[PDB]
Parts: sequence; C-alpha cells; structure tokens
Amino acid sequence: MLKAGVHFGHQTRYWNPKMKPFIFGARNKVHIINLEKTVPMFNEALAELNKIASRKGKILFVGTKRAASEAVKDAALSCDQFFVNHRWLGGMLTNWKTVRQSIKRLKDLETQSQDGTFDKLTKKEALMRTRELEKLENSLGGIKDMGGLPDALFVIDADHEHIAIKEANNLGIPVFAIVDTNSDPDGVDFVIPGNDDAIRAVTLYLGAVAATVREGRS
Amino acid sequence: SMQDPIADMLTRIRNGQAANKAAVTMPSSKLKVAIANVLKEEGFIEDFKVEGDTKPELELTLKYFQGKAVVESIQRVSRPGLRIYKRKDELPKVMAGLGIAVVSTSKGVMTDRAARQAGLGGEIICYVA
Amino acid sequence: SLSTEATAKIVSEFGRDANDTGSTEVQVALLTAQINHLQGHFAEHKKDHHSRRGLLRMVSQRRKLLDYLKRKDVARYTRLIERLGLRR
RNA sequence: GUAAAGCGCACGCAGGCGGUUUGUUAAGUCAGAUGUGAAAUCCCCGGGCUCAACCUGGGAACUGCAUCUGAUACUGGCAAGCUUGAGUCUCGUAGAGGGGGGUAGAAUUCCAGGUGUAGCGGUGAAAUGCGUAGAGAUCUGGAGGAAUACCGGUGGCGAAGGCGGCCCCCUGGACGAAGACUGACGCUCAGGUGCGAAAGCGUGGGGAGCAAACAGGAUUAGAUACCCUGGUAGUCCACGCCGUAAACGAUGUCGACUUGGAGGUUGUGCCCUUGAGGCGUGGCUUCCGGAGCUAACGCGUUAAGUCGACCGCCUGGGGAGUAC
Ligand SMILES: [Mg+2]
Ligand SMILES: [Mg+2]
Ligand SMILES: [Mg+2]
Ligand SMILES: [Mg+2]
Ligand SMILES: [Mg+2]
Ligand SMILES: [Mg+2]
Ligand SMILES: [Mg+2]
Ligand SMILES: [Mg+2]
Ligand SMILES: [Mg+2]
Repeated sequence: MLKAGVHFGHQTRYWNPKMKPFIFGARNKVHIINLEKTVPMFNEALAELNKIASRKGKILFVGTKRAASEAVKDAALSCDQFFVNHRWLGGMLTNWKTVRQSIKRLKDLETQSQDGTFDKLTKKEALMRTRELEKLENSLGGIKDMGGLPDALFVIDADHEHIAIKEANNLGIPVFAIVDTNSDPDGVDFVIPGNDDAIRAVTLYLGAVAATVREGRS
Repeated sequence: SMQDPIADMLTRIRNGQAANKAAVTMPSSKLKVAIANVLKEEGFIEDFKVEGDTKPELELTLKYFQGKAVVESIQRVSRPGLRIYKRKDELPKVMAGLGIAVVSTSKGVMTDRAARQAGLGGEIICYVA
Repeated sequence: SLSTEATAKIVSEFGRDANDTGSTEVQVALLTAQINHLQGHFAEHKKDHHSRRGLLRMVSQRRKLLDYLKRKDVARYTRLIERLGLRR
C-alpha cells in the first residue's frame, strides 16, 4: 500500500457517518481516508474481481466524471473488461432487453459509415445518421460488444454513479466502488475508501484492478 | 426520573444493536449485572463487565452475527406499577423456545426453561428473544 | 434573594456545625427568611403575581422539606419548628 | 399534529410509581403439604341401550379461599449507610420576567396669536364635510392623552397568558463555573388553589388618536356592507367581577438512550490569545435531514424514533357543547 501515498483523503467536512470507520484524520479541515484499513480491502476486494474475471469476466467499469471518463476507456478496454464513461443510461443494465435495441442500431449504423454503405442520400439525411454514432458510441460503445448483463462490475465513485449501482444490485451484480467520505457504502458489497478523483487515485486503481482482470486471466 | 432501572438496560441494548454500537455502558447494580449474565451465558452479547469502584459502570458488549445484530427482539415484562408474578407451570415460552424469558426466582435470575425445569416460579423481567 | 451577611449568618445558627449550608434544618430557616420577609413586599403591590410564583414555590418546598425531617428524624423536626415559631 | 380526542398554564393533598449498598424480615412472590372448593355439567379414557342422542365407572378440572412448612432473587416493612437524583451555599451571566414611582423626545389633536388668500379635504370618481365669520399651508407660545421610530433579529425573558424608550426602588426565575454541604428530601397528581388575550360588567377617574353603535355621503337592482365625512361605548387608569380564544407546536409532565450537517443566543476552559482569529466544552434556539415512525403530509437527539412513571381525553355524522 506504499503507493497509497498518492491520494490520501478528501472532502472537507460533508462526509457521512457511514464512511467514518475509514478515516485516518482530518487535517486542514478535510478528512483523511484511513489508508491503513484501505490496504486490506485494496487486495482482498480486488482479488475477488480476478475470480470471475478469469472466465472472460465481463467487468463493467463506470465513471462519467471528467478525469475518470477519458481514462475509464483505456483501463477497461485493456481486455474483455467493459466500461461506461458517458453518463449512465436509465436501464442500460436492468432494461438491457430494451436498451440493447440501441446497441444493435449503433452496430449496424457503425458499419454504415464503416465500408461503402454510408455514402448516399441528401447531406441532410446522410449527415443526420452520422450524428447518431457521434452519440450512440459515446455511451453504447463500451458495451456494444457485450452480450447481456456483465459478469461483475466496477465503478469509480458510487455517490455520483448512484444510478449504476442501483441497477446492478437490483439485478444481482457485485459492486466494487472507490467511494470516499461523502458516499453511501451500503450500496456496495466491496467498498474501497479512496479519493473519488485525484489524477493518480483514478488511474492508479484503474489499471491496478484491470491487471487481475486482464492480466489476471490465467 | 429513573423509576425503572431495569428497562433502561433493556432499552439501551436494543437501541445499540440498531445503532450498530460496539458495546454499551450504564450504572450497574445487583440485578442489572445478574440479568446481563443471563444474556451472556445464553448468547445475545459478546460479554459484560462492571467498571468503576465507587461508581458502578457496565461494559455490556453487544453481540452481532451475519448481516444483522443478535438481539432482534427485547422488551420489558414485569414492569413497575404493574408487576407480574407467575408460577412454574405459569411461565411463558418466549418465541416457542427459540427465545428466552429472564425470570427472577428465589434461587436466582434464571431463564424460562431453567427455573421451569428446576421446578419453581418467579417474577418475569423481559422476553429477550 | 437574601442578604449575604444574614444568609451565612443564619446558616451558622442552625448548621450541624459550620459551612454546611446544605444541612436540612439550615434550608428551612434560610428559606423561612425570604418567606417571612417577602410578606412585606407582597403586602404592598399585591398584584406582583409573577413574584408570587417564587414565593409559593419556595413555600411548598419548606413543607416538602419539613415533612422529610419529620420522617428521617422526628427529633430535629420538632425542634426547628420551635426556634422558628412555625406550625400555625 | 391534520381524521373523535393534550385540561389555557401552573402549585400541590389523597392516590400511583421510587436512584443505590449491605444486613434483617418474610407481607406480596415462588414451592411443598393439609384442608375446603357438593353432586350433576365440561373434558379424557372406558362401559351399557342394535347405533346415536341418552345413562354410567373412574380420573382430570374446579383458574379459587384459608392454614402449615419452607425459598429469598424481585416488590414491600425495618436498621445502617451511599451519591449519581433533587436541593443548599459561594461566585459570576444575560435578560421587552413582575409590582411601584418617576422621566425624555418624536408626532397627533386642540387653544391663542402673527403671516398669507381661495381653496383644503377626500375618491376609482365623487359627494357629505371644513373655507371670505379668512380655511388649508406657515411661524410662535401653550393644553393634554396615548404610544415608545431607530436599536430589533431566525433575538431575549416567562408556567401560561404574555412582556420593548430611559431612570431608580422592591422582586422572581433560568444558566455556567469550580468546588463546599444535606443525603432519595424524587417524578406525577383526580379533587382543591391560584394565575387567565381581547371583548364585556361595576364604581370612580381620564379621553389625543382610532373606533362597534349611530349619523350623513357615494356605490348598487338593492347595499341596514365594503369606500368617504363625523362619531358614542370602549380603548387608558385604580380596585373588584367575568373565566372564554385557531388560550396552537391544533404536539401533557418528568427521566434515559438513538447517525449527521449548517446557523443564532448566552456561560465557561484552553491557544505566539500575539487577532475579533483558533480549539474545545454547558443551557437555550432556528434550518436541513438519516434510521426509524406515519395513511400520506410529514416528525426526525427540542421526535411524532426507541423505552419507562403518572395524568387528561377519544369511541360515527347531524341533532348538540343544545335542553333539563
Ligand atoms: Mg376539522
Ligand atoms: Mg381534532
Ligand atoms: Mg397545552
Ligand atoms: Mg363437582
Ligand atoms: Mg428490600
Ligand atoms: Mg379589558
Ligand atoms: Mg368599564
Ligand atoms: Mg425560552
Ligand atoms: Mg427535518
């Protein structure tokens, strides 16, 4: 947990009496994530991902926040590991049956622009269909190749991706989040108290967990 | 004012288990402790202890299990201003046996099954199931 | 409330010894003071209802105090009454 | 809480309940036993009428009352203490808390006079009304009554009602601090006692402004109203009476536990106090809100959450808080 010296705590004094059992201190007002009890869960919790991850574990990564977003793609795309960094959809998991309809569309429409099959129609209806991918791939992208609910799941911070967490446990999908102070851990079965952001805190555990998920498959 | 010390212990306990509080404290006394000993030798709390020298304390450590606390139901019975005394064959059966009823017998603060098998009645105290 | 002098003074006079204001007998006397004195303040004005509260309160307290004495020591009780010319 | 329902609030007798340790007792409490608890019913097992209803053998039951023998944890009696409950003291703390007496300035109206001239006032317009007997406006002097701009607020005090200028006098309560002291002296309380907004009633004062009544004027189909011009009671005062209010947090009192965040109020401990600055830690008080509670709204450590002691009240709507 030596590397842990690059994220420490966060959040001034809003916190939540639920994350209290995970606070090192509160210097200069802002609390301090108890890195000491974070280490146990660092591995133990992380190890569990490797489990299902072994059998093409569809580990779905989440995080729409500025920092994470642009990075989530890299960390997750490191393998079968799916991800979503563009605002969670209402039912993209639970309403998969109906949400997938967009996936199919995105796919076929994607091929439209792929080979000689998109070039035609008036610039209007022609360019109109371009827009779709310009957005559909934004959210359906890191899931278009997914064939049903993910083997598991993994989100950066639950307090922001609340919607995602709910759809998961509602379907019966394990949750691994790195919520810090101001966050409800009860919504996660594998809590990892750590800065909800931090340039390092994000990329760190991102690829760190991706390892036992991509490099962890035998 | 504290017209019923017994209840407090019981109330304190249930509230704790619901508050996920590790243990609990309170000004112990003869009965208070004796009662706690029943909760201990039965299985409802981690343990208990009487701190303080001139001022009695009580380290009634609450116990928990899986995704829930142990004591799921604990209320008063022989409350004051309405004391209840029952005979041997007149002893209740908390949760068809799954639970217990702390009773004050002429021998000691036993349990429903206990005092009952011994063959004696006694003032109930609570139905900590 | 009461004159610092007369206060401490009246204490030593009934205290079980010295510097024991909490003393039972002491309370009565010390209380009877403002009681027997307020009479004047109340004799005048009269419509000083709010102030009456304090009187009536401390008044009842004397009773609740004397009853105790008579319950945990009939001796001192029967005595204090005399020196204070109480009981009708 | 809003459905029926928290007494307007206090104080407190009876009554109910009673922190803590030991000894003692053994009344309640438990156990054992002996009486008595009629038989028949009821119940169980078993018989007799071809069965059943029915009749019957035995037992159980008879929840009970008493006596005797014990058991002593718990309630109770007693004796002895204890200190955390309550209270006493010392010292401070803030305050529209109360009764009494003063007192200042701002304005209103009225009176007198100077100046000045044809309006003023009022409304949606008006009109009544006040003005040449000189108003209004303006200035000077004076008379008097009621209320205290600003400070002032999510503020403070109080049992409730309620309480704002300043000054003094008499006076009650709340809070913190360190401690010193008494030693369970406590909580609650039917009846009872006392306090009770405004309006109202009595006697005698006072009376500027406002204003039920009443009187005009206008509005309107009408307008016993809203609006305008006047104006009596009253409002103010002293003592007495009346006891009601959406007397409302529509939420009885006392005690104990149950995550948090934000802010006001006042006390106290500490920090280069070098600062108002910072940290704590008491009482009070707003706002948001979790768990839980709720029919929902919502309440939420000031609960309507989780418990305990005591009290009040509710039992469909109308008739009716009416009659007697
Ligand atoms: Mg109604
Ligand atoms: Mg009602
Ligand atoms: Mg009330
Ligand atoms: Mg019989
Ligand atoms: Mg005893
Ligand atoms: Mg009046
Ligand atoms: Mg009058
Ligand atoms: Mg107050
Ligand atoms: Mg709230």
